[PDB]
Amino acid sequence: DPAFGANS
Amino acid sequence: QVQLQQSGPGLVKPSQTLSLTCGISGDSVSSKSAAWNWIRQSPSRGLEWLGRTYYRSKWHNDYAVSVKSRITINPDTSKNQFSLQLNSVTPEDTAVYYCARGQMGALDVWGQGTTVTVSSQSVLTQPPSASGTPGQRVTISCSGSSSNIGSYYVYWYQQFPGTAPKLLIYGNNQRPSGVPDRFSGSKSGTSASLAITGLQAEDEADYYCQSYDSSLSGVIFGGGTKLTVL
Amino acid sequence: QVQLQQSGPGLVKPSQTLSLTCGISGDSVSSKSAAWNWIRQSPSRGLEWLGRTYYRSKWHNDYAVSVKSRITINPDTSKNQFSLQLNSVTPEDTAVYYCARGQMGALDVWGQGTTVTVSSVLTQPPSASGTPGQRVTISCSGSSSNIGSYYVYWYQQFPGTAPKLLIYGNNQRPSGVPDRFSGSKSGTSASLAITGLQAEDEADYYCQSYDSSLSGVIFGGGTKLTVL
Ligand code: NA
Repeated sequence: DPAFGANS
Repeated sequence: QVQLQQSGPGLVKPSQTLSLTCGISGDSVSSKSAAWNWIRQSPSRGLEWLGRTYYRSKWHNDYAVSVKSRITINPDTSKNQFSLQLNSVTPEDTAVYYCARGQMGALDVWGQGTTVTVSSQSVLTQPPSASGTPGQRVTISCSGSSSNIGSYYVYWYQQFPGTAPKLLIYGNNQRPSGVPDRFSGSKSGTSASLAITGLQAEDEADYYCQSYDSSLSGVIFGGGTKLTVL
Repeated sequence: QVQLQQSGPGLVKPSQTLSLTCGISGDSVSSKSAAWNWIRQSPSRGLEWLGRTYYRSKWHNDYAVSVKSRITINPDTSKNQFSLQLNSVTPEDTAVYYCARGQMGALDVWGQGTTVTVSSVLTQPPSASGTPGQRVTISCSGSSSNIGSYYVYWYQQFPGTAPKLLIYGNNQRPSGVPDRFSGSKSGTSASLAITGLQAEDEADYYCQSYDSSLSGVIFGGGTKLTVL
């Protein structure tokens, strides 16, 4: 989820 | 603490527009760490993510494939709220609608939900049902692909009937404070697992696996697993 | 006594043909009182009637509008089985496929179901809940084109299992179904009632009718019933 600085 | 208050009609005529409003308290709608989602749920469509809006130096909008051409999610910075607009509704759009906050890919805070009736790859793979006897360790699996689980975080939710899903596992294997350590998560390749040690009658609920798919450009949910304690 | 045996590939490449067979035993494919249907259950769309084939001194073929240009149900009297030929498959065709016998419009005998991977007007309340022993009701709103002028059927479905017939012909109850279940039809509205709810009734309940505008079998969105 690229919407955050939190993905992968 | 952060709470979300939902408002909207419980019935919309076909071909008409459904409008929902979600009020925020304890957080800003322009938060750099938050994203504001809409999710609906029905026996036919399952747990279906609808879309989201969020602020990263500008307002962004990510919509689901299924409702992209009919959906609009606008934030209101003054009233500190965000709305849902779905045009040309049909009986298929009959579901329970939730607004939820995403903070790290996890839907940690949910609204109580609004039942909306309309009258005159895409889904992660979970076992339809799981079961176990008290005291056992029970594990629920979820298989995906490189486009989703193989490349992104895995989240788990616990949902008791008539209530919004509760965050159980975030970031594959991390656990929010308050959640007992009986619940554990794991991820390897394109598969994930939710383990419940010391199974209790309390654990009888529906369990959902959640991730993100780059090919779908949106949040993807699993079919959900109904856990029965024998 | 009638058994339907399903078979066929689980994974189908796009732009190709899905071939699913339904072996019949205990009954004849040429039965004058039976119809042979195919229903799929999309993980994000739900129950979806594909079509049927039957014989009344002449073979008949009824198909859904959304698949009519690429669907075909082939009967075989020598083998006593009928097949599902779905051509030019897309990712939208990924679903659990069921074959079922139609009697008086009622889908009384279902197949196990085949999960196929490729890599609508009826209205019900999303969820329902009741406490053991309580009488609960599940309603379904239609219109003049379906419920208003045709019979109503009801089905119960557990996770991973084919739908089970509960009520046929608006308010007729088949043998094997306890007297706890009952139905009724009022104008363009139908209702399933569970008098004396038990814990074993936790399932998804679907209402079925027939639309003349779509000229095919129509299902409802389904209702999730919870026993507290
Ligand atoms: Na990263």
